[PDB]
Amino acid sequence: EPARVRCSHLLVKHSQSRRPSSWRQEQITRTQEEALELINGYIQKIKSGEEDFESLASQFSDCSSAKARGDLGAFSRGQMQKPFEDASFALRTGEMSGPVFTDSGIHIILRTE
Ligand SMILES: O=C(N[C@H](Cc1nc2ccc(F)cc2[nH]1)C(=O)O)c1ccc2ccccc2c1
Repeated sequence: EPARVRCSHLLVKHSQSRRPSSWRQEQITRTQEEALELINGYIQKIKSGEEDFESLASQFSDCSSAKARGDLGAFSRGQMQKPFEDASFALRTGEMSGPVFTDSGIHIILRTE
């Protein structure tokens, strides 16, 4: 395991998220169910090749990292929310996670380094 990994992510918030607002929406109104539907729709499009992970993150991620095409840069353990950390360190470089749940909402993660 490396000391740090570098990942990109696409976050879909919902009305029960810790901070239910984003750069793209003043108030997050969608349900948890709708957020998971959106995440699964993105996974299917990335798997078929219909959509690019970083291109989707740049315009649809509820995280301010959308401006960096989803890039969070490098992080060690003990920094990010634990389920996000565990999912990130379990990926190989160039691998994408399935849905990941944190207090911020639902994420898809792409490990880059
Ligand atoms: O907290 C941030 N944005 C939060 C959403 C969020 N991003 C997350 C990433 C990992 C995780 F475990 C939980 C998350 N909740 C926000 O914009 O409300 C955030 C964190 C680190 C960043 C690093 C680089 C660029 C933007 C960042 C935004």
